[PDB]
Amino acid sequence: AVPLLTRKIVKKRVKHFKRAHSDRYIGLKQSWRRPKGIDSRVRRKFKGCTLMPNIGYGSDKKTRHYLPNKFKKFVVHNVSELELLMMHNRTYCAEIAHNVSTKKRKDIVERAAQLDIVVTNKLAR
Amino acid sequence: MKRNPRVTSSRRKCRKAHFTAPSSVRRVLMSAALSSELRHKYNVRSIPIRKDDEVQVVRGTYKGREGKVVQVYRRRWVIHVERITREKVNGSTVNVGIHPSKVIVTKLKLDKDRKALLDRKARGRAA
Amino acid sequence: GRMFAPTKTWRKWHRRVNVHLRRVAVASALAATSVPSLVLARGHRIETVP
Amino acid sequence: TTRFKKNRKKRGHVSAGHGRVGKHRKHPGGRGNAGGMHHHRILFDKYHPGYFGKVGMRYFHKLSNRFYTPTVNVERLWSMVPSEKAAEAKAPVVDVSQFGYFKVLGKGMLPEKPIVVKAKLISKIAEKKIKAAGGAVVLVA
Amino acid sequence: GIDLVAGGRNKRTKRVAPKSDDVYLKLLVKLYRFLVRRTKSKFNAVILKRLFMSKTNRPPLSMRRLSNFMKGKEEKNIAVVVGTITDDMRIQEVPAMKVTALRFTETARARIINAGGECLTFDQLALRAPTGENTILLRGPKNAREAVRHFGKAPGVPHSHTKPYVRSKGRKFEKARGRRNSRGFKV
Amino acid sequence: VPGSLVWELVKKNNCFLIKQFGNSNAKVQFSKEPNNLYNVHSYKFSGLANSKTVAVQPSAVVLSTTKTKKQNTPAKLQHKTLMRKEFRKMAKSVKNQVCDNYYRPDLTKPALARLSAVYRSLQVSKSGIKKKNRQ
RNA sequence: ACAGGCGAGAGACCGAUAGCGAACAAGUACCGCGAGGGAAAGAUGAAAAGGACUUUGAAAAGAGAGUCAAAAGUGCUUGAAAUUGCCGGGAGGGAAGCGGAUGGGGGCCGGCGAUGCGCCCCGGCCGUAUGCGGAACGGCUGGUCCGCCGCUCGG
RNA sequence: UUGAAACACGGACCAAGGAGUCUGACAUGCGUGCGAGUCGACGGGUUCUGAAACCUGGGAUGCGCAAGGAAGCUGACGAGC
RNA sequence: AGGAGGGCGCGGCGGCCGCUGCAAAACCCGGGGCGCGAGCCCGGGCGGAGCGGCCGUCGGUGCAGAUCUUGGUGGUAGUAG
Ligand SMILES: [K+]
Ligand SMILES: [K+]
Ligand SMILES: [K+]
Ligand SMILES: [K+]
Ligand SMILES: [K+]
Ligand SMILES: [K+]
Ligand SMILES: [K+]
Ligand SMILES: [K+]
Ligand SMILES: [Mg+2]
Ligand SMILES: [Mg+2]
Ligand SMILES: [Mg+2]
Ligand SMILES: [Mg+2]
Ligand SMILES: [Mg+2]
Ligand SMILES: [Mg+2]
Ligand SMILES: [Mg+2]
Ligand SMILES: [Mg+2]
Ligand SMILES: [Mg+2]
Ligand SMILES: [Mg+2]
Ligand SMILES: [Mg+2]
Ligand SMILES: [Mg+2]
Ligand SMILES: [Mg+2]
Ligand SMILES: [Mg+2]
Ligand SMILES: [Mg+2]
Ligand SMILES: [Mg+2]
Ligand SMILES: [Mg+2]
Ligand SMILES: [Mg+2]
Ligand SMILES: [Mg+2]
Ligand SMILES: [Mg+2]
Ligand SMILES: [Mg+2]
Ligand SMILES: [Mg+2]
Ligand SMILES: [Mg+2]
Ligand SMILES: [Mg+2]
Ligand SMILES: [Mg+2]
Ligand SMILES: [Mg+2]
Ligand SMILES: [Mg+2]
Ligand SMILES: [Mg+2]
Ligand SMILES: [Mg+2]
Ligand SMILES: [Mg+2]
Ligand SMILES: [Mg+2]
Repeated sequence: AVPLLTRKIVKKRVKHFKRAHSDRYIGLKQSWRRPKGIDSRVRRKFKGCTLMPNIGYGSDKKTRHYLPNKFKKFVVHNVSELELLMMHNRTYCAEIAHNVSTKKRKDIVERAAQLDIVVTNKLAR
Repeated sequence: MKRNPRVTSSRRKCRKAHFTAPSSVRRVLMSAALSSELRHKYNVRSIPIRKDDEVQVVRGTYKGREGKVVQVYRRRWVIHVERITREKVNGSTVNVGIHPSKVIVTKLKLDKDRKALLDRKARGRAA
Repeated sequence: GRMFAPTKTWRKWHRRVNVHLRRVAVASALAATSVPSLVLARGHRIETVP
Repeated sequence: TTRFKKNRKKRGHVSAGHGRVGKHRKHPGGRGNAGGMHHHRILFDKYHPGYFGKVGMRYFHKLSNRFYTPTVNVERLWSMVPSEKAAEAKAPVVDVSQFGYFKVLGKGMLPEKPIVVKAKLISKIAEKKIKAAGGAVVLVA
Repeated sequence: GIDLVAGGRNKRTKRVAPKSDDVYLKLLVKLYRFLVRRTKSKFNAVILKRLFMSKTNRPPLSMRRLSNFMKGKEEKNIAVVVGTITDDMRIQEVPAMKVTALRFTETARARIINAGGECLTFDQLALRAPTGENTILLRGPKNAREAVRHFGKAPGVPHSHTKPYVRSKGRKFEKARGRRNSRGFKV
Repeated sequence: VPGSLVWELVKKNNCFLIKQFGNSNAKVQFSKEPNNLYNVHSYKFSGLANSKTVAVQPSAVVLSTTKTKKQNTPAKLQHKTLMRKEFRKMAKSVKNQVCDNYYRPDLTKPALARLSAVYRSLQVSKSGIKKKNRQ
């Protein structure tokens, strides 16, 4: 429907915390790992080095988990799970699960149009 | 639910017993259903396939086709039916193998032990 | 090689429960079967049960 | 249960909670009760005074059943008397041996009602307390 | 920078809820959270705190203690214990008392009822005494435990009567060289 | 067994409760049961932990309320009414059986809201959506 | 009592670098004078239907073609990374990569962004009261619904 | 390591595997049941899904309910501030 | 150094709720997002048969190092020769 959220969504950091030295080594993955070496520049927070996540970066409680379309996401797998958003259609949007087939996607997209529930990936498959 | 202590429900053991079976046991394992008319006449449901039995294919791409059993390849768990064939890339003809659980016997070849077998199986299926 | 701490057969498999505590648990599970809301919460379909 | 162990919380931390300097080694200090007079002497003296040395005389083939003397106090005697026997009571007579007791001891208060106690053994205060309540004692075997 | 310890935050810990998962106890806590919010009673505030306490912090109380703590004041007075009432064979006279407790043993429940008393739950005391008027709050012996006997100064220091941790009892279990003058010393 | 006792038993896990995104701040919960107007896992709205409940589901709209003295008998626990009149007449009956009766007056606004959504859902069912509501 | 032998049953066990060393011609191939040491190695397809024939080439092979649902094309289910070739794009004065911040270029996206809501001429339903049928709330009064009537008029 | 970018060691790269576990004895804490008691653990009975489960054996099996003493042996007569 | 709490992820077992030949798992992608983060959700492709989420409980449960194990692959190098 029309999103009920009116407070502007601000992000303290639209940027990922990539694991230190994952650029240097192919086998190191980008998922954050807290450095723990005794001499670590990144652990010791020298300027110019990789940044470390902390609780001060957290987002406003009123706007956290809201998608860019100002709705909050709920993943459905069939029609019955989609019926649960009819009373929350102004605050929640529906995403059809990744493994739901094209036949059932038609049924969920039809029922959500009747109920005025927004489906984020209704044009898929 | 099985109750016999002497019977194994182990999937490993059942598959080993099926695939490492002697020739005389594959004969019982390679049984076929009888047709509706034959089941009514003999009051038996299924019979082991035999050479020179007349058979109809009821499953697969050859469903509906008829013929007579020209070969019982027990080692491969398939039977060969007359004129159920395929051309190779070189144009030659090869018989297609069908599992006997996907056919029905329409005419039976009876010598003297087929009748005796039919009598034994009827009595249980009649009482 | 050899597993770090190879699993031995003298692990503690079976667990002792006091007889009295077992009887309390059965009596508590028996009474829960009579309130229909807790039966529905377990997923049983009892809408047409007299 | 492995899911609640603190080693699971120490994954990624180098020393597993044992220090970078004073590491986890095999047996620093020895094995078992080693050095209980040399480098563990303070621990043995502080928490286990009496540990070393020899006091008393030996008893070869000391059978436990020779020293079996279960005891019961006077303050518990009247719980062995049933309700209808106390109503009828003359004094009820209790053979404490039928309840598994050898000697009668005298801790606690008896009610001011007569009672006869049959026992193999009894203390002097227990006998004085029983007589002060108007009761009596019969020595049995 | 401001000169403070731990940033001024409270470093002492305390219980703000029961650690247990009993639903009947959770319902008692909700009831007594309401009572201390909207009656402002000192009695109800203590009840809520003790409802959070662990098993060793809620010692059992026997009949002998109850019949002596409630000696003459057993009329128009309800005895209140956040714990268990156990029975006592060492006493013969049991007066009629109104007692509320978390649990009663079946022998203590029989003893109270046969004497003319009542055994109440804390949801029944709330109806009778919403602010705890005309009640006697009681506790069992906190330090009457075998574990507490091993607490305190070490067994091998002067003026200490702390129990040692010994596997057995006898003449060969920690009685020489530190326990008498004939073997070394006697601490 | 009162509703407060039933709520604590069914609050943690439930055949109708759907939980998602774990147990962080990301957690999203809903209820699947009928007679749960907003499909929310809470004591006020639960169709399992309350003696008095209202159900507003389509078929024509069926309103269902439960009988307090028929808890032990599920087959006669639901008093169901089926209404096929205009919206205002249906909205008046919902207010009558829920608010004016004092049968859960706290649910009169959720019930009227759900009746609006159900009636609107049926409206487009007979005649397809000709306009989208993004303003 | 029973880590052997013969014969059975089961499992909150392992799943091909795991589980016995050995899922396979495994105590094998192979090593040591010898006592001894001791591997690697599972999976086309439902069915070989395992690729006829033309053409190029000394051949191996290629290019067409044929079989198959599929080339899945005999170490053939799926087929990651390291590393390599080609095509296209970008940068570069004795490293490059990295953090922050913009810009230039690219690649994406349309829940990426609206077109409805109140007032008026056309289409189309009924109060009030009734008979009747079921089933409610409170603790004997009052309540809703449906189908049918017979007055009624606002939606 | 007092001190590492170090002319201090390990590391060419990638994939898979790779290290506080199981058992016994104590201990504190916490949770559950019962409570001057508690434990049914070895056995027996039974068990038609069962190496589950269920019942039963303790008037003395183990820990508790009583110390002190090398031992012989004695063993808590009931508090105030 | 160290302790603790709350969470994320892997594999079973008891339950509950589902998905999938109208295409599951795995894998790939200058695709789009959510979360401080561990991670998660969706899209497109490949692939062709199985998989997931929630509650409880259990464990051979999380790698960058160990001149770590096994396998594969670089530069050196079309070089020494
Ligand atoms: K530690
Ligand atoms: K091997
Ligand atoms: K393939
Ligand atoms: K290039
Ligand atoms: K180095
Ligand atoms: K005993
Ligand atoms: K002496
Ligand atoms: K699990
Ligand atoms: Mg972010
Ligand atoms: Mg997908
Ligand atoms: Mg170290
Ligand atoms: Mg050390
Ligand atoms: Mg040192
Ligand atoms: Mg500051
Ligand atoms: Mg600090
Ligand atoms: Mg001195
Ligand atoms: Mg044997
Ligand atoms: Mg192997
Ligand atoms: Mg593997
Ligand atoms: Mg040689
Ligand atoms: Mg296949
Ligand atoms: Mg392949
Ligand atoms: Mg690559
Ligand atoms: Mg130095
Ligand atoms: Mg360094
Ligand atoms: Mg230097
Ligand atoms: Mg060194
Ligand atoms: Mg090196
Ligand atoms: Mg690994
Ligand atoms: Mg790439
Ligand atoms: Mg999984
Ligand atoms: Mg395992
Ligand atoms: Mg491991
Ligand atoms: Mg590795
Ligand atoms: Mg490391
Ligand atoms: Mg190396
Ligand atoms: Mg190697
Ligand atoms: Mg090389
Ligand atoms: Mg050269």
